[PDB]
Amino acid sequence: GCRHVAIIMDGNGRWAKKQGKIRAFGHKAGAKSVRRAVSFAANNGIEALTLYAFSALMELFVWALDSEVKSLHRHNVRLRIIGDTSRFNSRLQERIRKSEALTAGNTGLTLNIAANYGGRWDIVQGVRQLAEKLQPDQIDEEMLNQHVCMHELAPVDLVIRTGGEHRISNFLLWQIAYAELYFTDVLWPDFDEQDFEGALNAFANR
Amino acid sequence: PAHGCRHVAIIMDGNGRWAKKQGKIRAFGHKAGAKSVRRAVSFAANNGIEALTLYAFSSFVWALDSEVKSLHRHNVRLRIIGDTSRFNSRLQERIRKSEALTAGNTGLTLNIAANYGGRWDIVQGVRQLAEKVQQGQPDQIDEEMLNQHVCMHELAPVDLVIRTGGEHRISNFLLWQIAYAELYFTDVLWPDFDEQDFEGALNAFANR
Ligand SMILES: CCCCCCCCCCOc1cccc(C(=O)Nc2ccc([N+](=O)[O-])cc2C(=O)O)c1
Ligand SMILES: CCCCCCCCCCOc1cccc(C(=O)Nc2ccc([N+](=O)[O-])cc2C(=O)O)c1
Ligand SMILES: CCCCCCCCCCOc1cccc(C(=O)Nc2ccc([N+](=O)[O-])cc2C(=O)O)c1
Repeated sequence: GCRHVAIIMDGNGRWAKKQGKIRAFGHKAGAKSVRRAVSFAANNGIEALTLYAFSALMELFVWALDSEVKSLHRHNVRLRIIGDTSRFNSRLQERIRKSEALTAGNTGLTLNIAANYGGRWDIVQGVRQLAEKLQPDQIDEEMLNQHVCMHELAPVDLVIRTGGEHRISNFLLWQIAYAELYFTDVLWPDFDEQDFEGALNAFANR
Repeated sequence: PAHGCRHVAIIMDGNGRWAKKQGKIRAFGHKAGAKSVRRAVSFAANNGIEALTLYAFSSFVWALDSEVKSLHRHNVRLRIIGDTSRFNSRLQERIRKSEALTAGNTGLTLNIAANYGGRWDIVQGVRQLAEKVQQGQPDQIDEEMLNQHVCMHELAPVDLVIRTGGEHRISNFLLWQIAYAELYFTDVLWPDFDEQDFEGALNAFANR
């Protein structure tokens, strides 16, 4: 049972260049691939999909999301944003807050969008917290876990990275201790339901 | 060096499978795994690698009784990483003297995991920082800093993690330290992984 999938969505630009197009074209084809992946995970009973946009441009990606929130909501998806948003324009932060509040009771897919996120950041913000307080000796795995992102959700079972690099690139680190790692050369805009099922297979086989 | 790789970490898996394949008990897998350790350490010493970090896993320090003399003679700085405050005092003392012995060595740092976990690793660095806060700032805690307190903070960053044995995961080996590392998975079982395979891996970090 694959319950929580995380995807490093790499290769929009390599895709654009390969097609003879401007970067913005690859970004738009990548956004179609995000809708396909969301729909596919939600229809296949996955509980959580966590998406990391890799290849500033970070606020622009979350803006594009803003205008799909109604559809996520109608589709019973709970939306969470993970990452450092505290230096984001404040109108965007309030939009994040509204969109998360709007879908927070939704019972389908949990979609976490990693925006200005780093695995090291994530842990170092949990380490900020505990230290702002109890005794050194009492801090342990179960407790550090309590602070890092997504601790309330099913453990990450599978990490897919498209685009052909073999690295985490500072995406989830704490959370991936035990996850299947699946690397495909397929570039993000080409990654489709059949490639996604390919990765669920590799996990089912384990 | 052409490969351009400074620090390699290996999840040494598949000793058990290798044994079953030949109709032998797990013990023969470990023996052949031990030979393959020796072969790896050597390869790394003679190719300009500066740190080599080995994680024993199947999907033991005591005969450091007997290999540590050689490590020292090749100028290898031997370091044991993981939670050994758990181990009997004779053992801890053997580790202590093997580390004290080679600590001013200047060639390969060879780091051998022993009761090591990547989350544990992070958990302890945290505690060095919490102690430090209690003796008098949180706001100051940055990635550079926690990063100063996780194991191996003083070696070159991990460039390349090799996992032999066919599984695709980290299995709670290095987690902070592999944020940027190249990840190389091979179906070759640990006891068969040889100099060419290790060449294959390095030529993959370089060609990539
Ligand atoms: C910068 C990237 C832009 C972000 C776009 C991402 C927004 C996600 C679009 C939401 O569309 C959703 C969302 C959640 C679920 C679904 C969804 O399940 N849709 C479907 C469900 C079933 C089926 N089906 O084959 O029967 C199809 C879909 C579907 O929408 O295609 C669609
Ligand atoms: C030719 C040279 C031969 C090279 C052999 C060197 C490889 C030996 C690696 C030693 O690995 C060890 C040694 C002692 C303990 C462990 C170890 O993992 N012990 C554990 C102890 C307690 C617990 N626990 O939380 O209950 C877990 C472990 C554990 O991680 O499995 C690993
Ligand atoms: C906690 C205990 C630590 C686990 C011990 C790990 C075993 C390490 C084995 C040491 O063997 C080494 C170490 C470093 C270098 C070499 C090495 O250079 N080996 C050789 C290279 C060439 C040649 N040669 O035919 O000329 C021979 C050797 C050789 O050492 O046998 C061997």
